Amino acid sequence: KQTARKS
Amino acid sequence: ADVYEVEDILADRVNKNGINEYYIKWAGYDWYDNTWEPEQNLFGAEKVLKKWKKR
Ligand SMILES: [Zn+2]
Ligand SMILES: [Zn+2]
Ligand SMILES: [Zn+2]
Ligand SMILES: [Zn+2]
Repeated sequence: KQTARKS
Repeated sequence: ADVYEVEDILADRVNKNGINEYYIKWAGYDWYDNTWEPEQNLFGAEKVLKKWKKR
């Protein structure tokens, strides 16, 4: 499960 | 908060500050929602990022 911050 | 699941990385570029940005497909969002994110925003996406870099 891959997560990132979305501008 | 503003943190979402990454489905995949589709492309990359260097911006004006010399920082890598990655074109993200967001799990559960359509291709019109894709965004370019700087490398730091991928803190939660270590595995897909490293796969992208190695390929
Ligand atoms: Zn938290
Ligand atoms: Zn949408
Ligand atoms: Zn939309
Ligand atoms: Zn590349």
